[PDB]
Amino acid sequence: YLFASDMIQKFPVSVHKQMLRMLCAKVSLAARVDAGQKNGDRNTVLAHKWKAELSKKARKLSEAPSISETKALPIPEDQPKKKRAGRKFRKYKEKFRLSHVRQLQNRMEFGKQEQTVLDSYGEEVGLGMSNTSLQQAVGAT
Amino acid sequence: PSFLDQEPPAGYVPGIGRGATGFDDEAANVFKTLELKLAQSNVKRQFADLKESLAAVTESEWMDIPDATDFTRRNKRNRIQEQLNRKTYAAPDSLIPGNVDLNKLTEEREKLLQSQIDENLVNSLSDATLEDLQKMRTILKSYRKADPTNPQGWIASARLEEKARKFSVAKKIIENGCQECPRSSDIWLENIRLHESDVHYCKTLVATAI
Amino acid sequence: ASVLLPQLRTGWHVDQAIVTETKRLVVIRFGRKNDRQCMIMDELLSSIAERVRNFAVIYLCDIDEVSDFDEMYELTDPMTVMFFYHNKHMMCDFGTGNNNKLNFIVDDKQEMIDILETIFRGARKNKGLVVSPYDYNHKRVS
Amino acid sequence: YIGNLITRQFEDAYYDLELRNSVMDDILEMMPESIRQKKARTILQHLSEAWRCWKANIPWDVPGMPAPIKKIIERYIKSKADAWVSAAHYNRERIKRGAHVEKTMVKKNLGRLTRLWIKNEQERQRQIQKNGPEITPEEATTIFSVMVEWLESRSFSPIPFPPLTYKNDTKILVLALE
Amino acid sequence: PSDSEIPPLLVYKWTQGINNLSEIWDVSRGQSAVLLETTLGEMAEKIDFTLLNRLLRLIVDPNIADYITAKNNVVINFKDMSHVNKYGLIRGLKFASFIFQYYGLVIDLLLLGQERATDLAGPANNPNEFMQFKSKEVEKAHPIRLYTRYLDRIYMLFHFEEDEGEELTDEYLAENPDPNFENSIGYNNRKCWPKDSRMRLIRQDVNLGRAVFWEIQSRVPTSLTSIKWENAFVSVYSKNNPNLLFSMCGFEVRILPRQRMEEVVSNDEGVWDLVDERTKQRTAKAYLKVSEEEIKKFDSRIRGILMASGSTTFTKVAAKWNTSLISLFTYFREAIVATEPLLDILVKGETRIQNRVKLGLNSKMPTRFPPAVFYTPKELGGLGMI
Repeated sequence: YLFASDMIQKFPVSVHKQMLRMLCAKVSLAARVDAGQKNGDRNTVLAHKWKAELSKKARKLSEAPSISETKALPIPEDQPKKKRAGRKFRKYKEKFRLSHVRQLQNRMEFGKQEQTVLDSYGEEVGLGMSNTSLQQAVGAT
Repeated sequence: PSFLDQEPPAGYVPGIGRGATGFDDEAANVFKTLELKLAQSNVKRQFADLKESLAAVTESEWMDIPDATDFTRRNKRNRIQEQLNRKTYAAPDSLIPGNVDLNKLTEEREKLLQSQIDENLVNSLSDATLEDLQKMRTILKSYRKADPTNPQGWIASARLEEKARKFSVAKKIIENGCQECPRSSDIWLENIRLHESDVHYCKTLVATAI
Repeated sequence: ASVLLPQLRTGWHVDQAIVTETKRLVVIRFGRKNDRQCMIMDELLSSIAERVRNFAVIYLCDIDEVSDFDEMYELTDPMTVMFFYHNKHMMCDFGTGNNNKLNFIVDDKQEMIDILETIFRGARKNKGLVVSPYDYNHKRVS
Repeated sequence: YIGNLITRQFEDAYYDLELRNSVMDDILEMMPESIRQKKARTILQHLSEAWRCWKANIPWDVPGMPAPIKKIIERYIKSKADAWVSAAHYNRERIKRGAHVEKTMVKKNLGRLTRLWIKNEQERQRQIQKNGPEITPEEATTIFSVMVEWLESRSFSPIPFPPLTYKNDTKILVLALE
Repeated sequence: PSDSEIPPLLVYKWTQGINNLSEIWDVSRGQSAVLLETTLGEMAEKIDFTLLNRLLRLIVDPNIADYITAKNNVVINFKDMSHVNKYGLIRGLKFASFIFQYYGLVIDLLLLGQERATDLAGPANNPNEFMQFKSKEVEKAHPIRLYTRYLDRIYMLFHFEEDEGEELTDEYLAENPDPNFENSIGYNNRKCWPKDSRMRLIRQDVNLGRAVFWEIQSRVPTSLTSIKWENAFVSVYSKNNPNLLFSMCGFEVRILPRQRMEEVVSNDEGVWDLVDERTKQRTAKAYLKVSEEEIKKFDSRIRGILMASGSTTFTKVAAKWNTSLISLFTYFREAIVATEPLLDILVKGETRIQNRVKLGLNSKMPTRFPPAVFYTPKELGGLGMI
């Protein structure tokens, strides 16, 4: 039901969800106030300022953020970047550094055609020198 | 903006100012006259009359304009896509396309599956290169000529060049190795296995073997 | 353009604008400002200016009021782009054959940032000439 | 040649950008008031922002913009929109032909033609949801009767949901992962 | 595609099937075979989730089906723009192949018909092999002899008698009629062949093809797939045209028998000889070319790998173009020798790299730049070009 209300359907497509949650909340609260009030004396001021609040919410969520000043690139200066080392940093840096078998794959022999695995996706994959000579003859990788 | 607001103090003829580096009259008028004698949009207009229809906007309305507020949020999404593209990574060592096989893979991990459930209860490689197979042949020549009496000498080179050559040439060097070996039965068993015949040759193999 | 990009009024604004900035990299341009070729370079150097602000800087120079630097730097051209670092002309090597200035338009923002970054590298390394990462042989060579 | 030589010695990306700087000059000449530079900046932001919103196919309506400025902006993004659509196509045809194309021009054409293709697609979605499904219950009756009659004629046992314990399960998972 | 035949084997086996049909090439009594090729346009884009979902409830546990359609309904995002796909299939999904092929089976059942598709599939207990029938009678029963579907593309081989052709032409010219003989206009025969090879236009055969295609289009609903004449290629083998023209998986196939062979000239290099199973001799021959679309795709990939994409390095360009041309020569193989226009695009495109490698070294034009640098195994340091 409430999703078919004008209070929601008047605002754009992006805000219907937030207006639905906030709207259902304010409807529950409003019905609770109406349940607390006597039949004789009732005031609409609470649902009025709540409707104003929902209007503010919808207009704020509708208005996007203002553009930021374009972030400038850092000054292109070279730095030693220190060194570090260590189990902690050798693990975290270890995921990035090319492993020894990747280096051996980057090494390709001069005379002989390098060992090349042709994947079902593509044939372009060479193994380079990653496999030993004997290993390359047996083909067990 | 400071130097822009300072204005030029008359002029410095700037060519010499910072030391920049470069990496009759009636006649002239006459020839100019000779050069002379011999030498002889719409949507923007819509923008202009719309510009004229602008006139209804008072300066107090001009002082207030809803600046910026980009509705595409390409600032955020640009920041997120940037965060995603900053770094990349190195591929692990399991992506070297050896792949093993779906046999060791499946029968390997299905027993792990059954373990977890019970707890809850040549490949694609290119052909062997000739020079490499030459290194194979030399190395195995050495390991064979080391001790001819070693059965595993002719068995290791037997299977090992048997994969490379696949042919009766390797099978023949295996056979000669059986001539050197014979007192060991293993070279005769692997010998028979590396020969393919139902009766003719293999029964003779068994005869000599026993 | 003509909003973010400061437009240098006369040869004194050009000279002083070049001399003032030691830290940043002074990028001066010269163009008839009514021409399509220099107009594209302007509307590029607006966003490029916003990106390279922290290190490089952009300045609009038409040849209308300023005839001075034409005799000096040999400028006629549809457009030209001049570079200066420590009040010194920064020579930029493209495949055009003109190492001094670049008369050609580039269509890639990240590229323009790349060549400004490059001439900034050679600039700090004090080298007079820096090799541009790209070629621009067959592109324009006007 | 020689004449101009002794004389001097002895002394479309064009179209669309011209459409933009043209409107920036028009708005630039609209009101010569105070702080006109800041206003030119913010109005430029509304100009490029509006063009990006049209590229995203989104209503650009701003509650605080004056009517004639909104009108001139919509006019711009409409003309720029037309040269954008026509250019994204004509250049595409030049690429299919292979005559003359610029290395990042083919990329920007990929982007633009992409955005108009997504625009056409979600437009089709909006229209289909607008007028309902194209399929009539009569056609659906006939064709569905054909498929059902086929599966009955072939006596096809339906595929069950994968059991809690399936025989080939682990191998199927292996095939997917590989 | 099945799990057995690669698309080339589908082409060859297909031609062998057309040749293995019973007396398909005999026009003596007025028999006319009409091979209708057409792609089903927009299909996967116009697939509907309600109908599709019920058709899946036929196959699978409705949980799986509701998962499938629920996955085909999501929010599709590109840069700074977002929508939902309510209408049409999302191809990037993995099961989208099964859904695609099955909805294609719906359209197949509409095309063929219940009884005729039952005749092609044969008994459910002993399903027949592709293009294999239990009896020549059921082979000769319905006008459709052979039928197959490759993705959107559908291939329907018809065999008509004189009375049949006259009937369908009289019907479609009864609803159609256009006395100005405009039926030759808008008809698109495959234009990549040499004249006489391309099928001739004769009002009886043209009206025959357009009549059959009109029966098919009228047979399949519009809200399901859009079957368009300009997207359809209709070949007509009859007393007039001794050429069977069809494009399967990129191959341009013309088929001519020994009977009518004297009508045109043999193409020598790059041919197939179609052998009948019963006679155990060579009944026909199929001459091949590469389709203009595949040619535009190769030239496409060359211009995109060179003129569109610069910078990078040398060995990567030689390796990428190399694996491209290897892929193409392995997929087309023999047809490359037959097709003249592509053999020029090879030399032109292969020259574009040498220019791209030269102009990467220096601005000047090398007068003679030795081929030994381009053609040399990558192990020796050469570009490894082939």
